[PDB]
Amino acid sequence: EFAFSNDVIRKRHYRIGLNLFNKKPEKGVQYLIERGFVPDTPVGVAHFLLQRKGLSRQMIGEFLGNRQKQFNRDVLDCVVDEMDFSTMELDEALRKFQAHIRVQGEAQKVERLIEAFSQRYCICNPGVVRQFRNPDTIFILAFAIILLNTDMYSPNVKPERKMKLEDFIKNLRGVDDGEDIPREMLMGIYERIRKRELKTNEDHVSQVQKVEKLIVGKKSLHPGLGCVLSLPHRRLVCYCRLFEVPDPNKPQKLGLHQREIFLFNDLLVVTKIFQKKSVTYSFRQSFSLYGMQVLLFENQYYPNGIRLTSSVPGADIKVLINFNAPNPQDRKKFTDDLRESIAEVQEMEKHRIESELEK
Amino acid sequence: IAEFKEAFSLFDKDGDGTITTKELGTVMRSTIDFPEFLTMMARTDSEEEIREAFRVFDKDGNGYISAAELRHVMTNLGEKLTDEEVDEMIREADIDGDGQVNYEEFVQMMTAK
Amino acid sequence: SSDLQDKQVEMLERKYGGRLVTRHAARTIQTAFRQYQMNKNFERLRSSMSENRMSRR
Repeated sequence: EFAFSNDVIRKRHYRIGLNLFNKKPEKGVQYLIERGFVPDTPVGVAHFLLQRKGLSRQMIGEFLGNRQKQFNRDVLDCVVDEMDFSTMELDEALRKFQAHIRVQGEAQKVERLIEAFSQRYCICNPGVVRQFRNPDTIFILAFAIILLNTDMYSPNVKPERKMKLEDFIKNLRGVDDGEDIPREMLMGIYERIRKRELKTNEDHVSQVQKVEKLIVGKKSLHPGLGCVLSLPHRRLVCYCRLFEVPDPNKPQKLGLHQREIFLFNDLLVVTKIFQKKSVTYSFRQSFSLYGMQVLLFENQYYPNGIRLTSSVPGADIKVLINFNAPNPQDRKKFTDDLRESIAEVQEMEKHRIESELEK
Repeated sequence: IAEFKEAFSLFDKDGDGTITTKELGTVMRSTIDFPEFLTMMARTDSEEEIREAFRVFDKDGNGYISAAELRHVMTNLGEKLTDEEVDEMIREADIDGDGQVNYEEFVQMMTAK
Repeated sequence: SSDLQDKQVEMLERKYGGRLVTRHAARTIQTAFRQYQMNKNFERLRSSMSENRMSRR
């Protein structure tokens, strides 16, 4: 009769719904609806996407930009109705819209997002609209602003090929049913974009991308990190300093084999400090959490031991790596986080097995 | 040649092999040492980079890529294209219709100014 | 599963050379293609202004 208590299991399933959204948005919102985390209405989902952390803004855009599905279309309508663009310049309004939603990728999805954005801008600014011979000029100009922002800031458009102010103006010549958009309107837009690239708000994917940069360094026909870290569903869980233990049955010097551990919701990454001045890391190994188990050990040589094993159904049992934590509190915190993430991944895969064994 | 060493030396007022970062722009339009500056002078258009990118996937240097192979790479690597995006790509890039993508033609199709 | 897809991506990238070289080649193609599609759809949109898109129905 009352709200569900947010215990460990309920919180876990909520995070699973977010994971599923960030992998397959339509399946994520179905999972979140059917468990009562979000109302079964376009407006309930719209406000969820705008308000709740843990959602990839890339994937929000892919969901909202779907022109074929009625539910997605109705959600996008409610999303823009929640925004007030009143008395803003069109590019200022668009900046506010794309701060919430990544407006990039497939051209059909970008067009769909800009269409809803533009219809809302027109509703909010009837006086601006009346200045034009055709209200669709607003939509064409909003699309041109997206194009301009990419042109101005995308390395794949060489500076000699980039649009200068007059290129931007002339490319829009005659679009208002044969008339020009007022020159000074285009000039203010161009200069505001030149002063400030349109940027989407950060999300958990942003933060994983910052970790990638700490591990790579400063690089090119081969940029980045071999290990693909920053997938849309992957989020940082915790960072931990531990000492690798090649052989728990023999002693080793204090401070040897120091590791900087990055635990994500579905991946454990082992690094070693590279340089410090502020810190950069060398990638060593990653481990999937599926089938992983976390053992504590204490013996005459290691008071705060951790052993990670791999026990995949149908496979044999394998030791992955051993650590010794600096202190018992650190071991408790890390192994508790790790066990929780393993439990989450296990439900994910469990959910995916039932999915396939019924489709 | 070292014509850029003479413009550098003109801004190296104490002959210690350095130019100021304030004049760092003024020098080009004509502390930072010379090894750094000789790099900024030496420091490719889109057409070529795209051709090279396609060539990575033309392992046998044939000049074409299989449509099924191009689809597999485009939808699975990097900024993953959708299947309808790849359909559009193949429509314009498979010139003959045999399922083999002439990427050299497609490159200019895209970068057609 | 999720591990299976990650290994498949890895093998796909190694098939054509160093992983980072293959990945960057793909992105180079995808970025040019997506900007080409955006340019084309902009020309398509300005060529048909008599649909009254801004009236939401």
